[PDB]
Amino acid sequence: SLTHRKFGGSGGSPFSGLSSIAVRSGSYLDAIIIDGVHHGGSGGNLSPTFTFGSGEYISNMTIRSGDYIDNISFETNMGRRFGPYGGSGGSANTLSNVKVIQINGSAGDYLDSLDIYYEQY
Amino acid sequence: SLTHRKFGGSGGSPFSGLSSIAVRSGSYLDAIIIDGVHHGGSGGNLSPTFTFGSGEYISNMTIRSGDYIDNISFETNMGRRFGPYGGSGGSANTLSNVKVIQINGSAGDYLDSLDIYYEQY
Ligand SMILES: CC(=O)N[C@@H]1[C@@H](O)[C@H](O)[C@@H](CO)O[C@@H]1O
Ligand SMILES: CC(=O)N[C@@H]1[C@@H](O)[C@H](O)[C@@H](CO)O[C@@H]1O
Ligand SMILES: CC(=O)N[C@@H]1[C@@H](O)[C@H](O)[C@@H](CO)O[C@@H]1O
Ligand SMILES: CC(=O)N[C@@H]1[C@@H](O)[C@H](O)[C@@H](CO)O[C@@H]1O
Ligand SMILES: CC(=O)N[C@@H]1[C@@H](O)[C@H](O)[C@@H](CO)O[C@@H]1O
Ligand SMILES: CC(=O)N[C@@H]1[C@@H](O)[C@H](O)[C@@H](CO)O[C@@H]1O
Repeated sequence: SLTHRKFGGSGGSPFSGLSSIAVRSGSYLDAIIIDGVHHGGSGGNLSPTFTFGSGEYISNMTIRSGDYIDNISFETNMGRRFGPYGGSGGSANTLSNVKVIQINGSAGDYLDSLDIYYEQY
Repeated sequence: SLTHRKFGGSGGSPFSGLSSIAVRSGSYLDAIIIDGVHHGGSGGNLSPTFTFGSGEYISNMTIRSGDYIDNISFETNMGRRFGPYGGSGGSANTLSNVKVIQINGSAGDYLDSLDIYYEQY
């Protein structure tokens, strides 16, 4: 079962383990960089890093994909936008009104796949 | 509710967004450092950093907590261990036969709470 459980008290301010995203991109996503850790090849161009503020999370995302990840864009609950980055290949899929919790995937020379964990609202 | 969607193809090698964990601890967990990002206060002592290998994840975890997180230990599916770090206050809760996907939480001067997102087998 996918779930989650909270341990501890009621104080403090929320934080997320997913703190920043950048990509290398061209016609595809050559790489995704999650909390600074690089996944994929050295092709394409490196995007600026998007760093989530306090209480900020990805709320909407559009991913184009086929055999690889062709393109990513997202918007946060604070209305900030990342991308689009990549090309116009693949087919588009959108997450709307979510809170992204984690981003896993698979990669080689390019970013082959993404496994996005999220809450759907 | 935690859910997931995969996008892309079958190639490449798998990665996870959750790459490393360290803590600062004394009687409590003063901070948790996730993929190099510090959450919590300046108290306690800095632990070594645990870095996940390929295919490696937390499969068992013990958290002592009360108003704050008092102590954490975990074990991976590969038989590696992190901790125990912290003190003997609060009461223990253990997750077993899981796969930890992400670690969120709330922090001030200490680590108040942990929100663990995981698959429960
Ligand atoms: C000339 C140019 O821009 N080449 C890029 C290459 O760097 C990148 O690896 C690939 C996949 O994104 O997209 C283009 O082919
Ligand atoms: C016919 C078809 O599905 N073509 C897709 C292409 O649009 C996409 O750019 C590429 C990388 O994801 O994967 C396939 O080759
Ligand atoms: C031998 C090897 O590394 N093959 C990978 C392949 O699995 C992956 O699909 C592709 C794009 O990331 O990059 C390389 O070609
Ligand atoms: C002398 C010493 O080690 N003091 C530590 C303090 O730094 C830490 O903030 C607290 C909670 O973990 O535990 C101890 O009191
Ligand atoms: C009566 C009680 O449960 N006290 C707990 C204590 O054991 C724990 O060390 C602290 C930090 O979590 O939170 C409370 O003060
Ligand atoms: C206003 C503020 O930041 N207060 C926080 C409190 O919420 C948290 O419970 C505690 C332990 O982390 O540290 C601070 O006191």
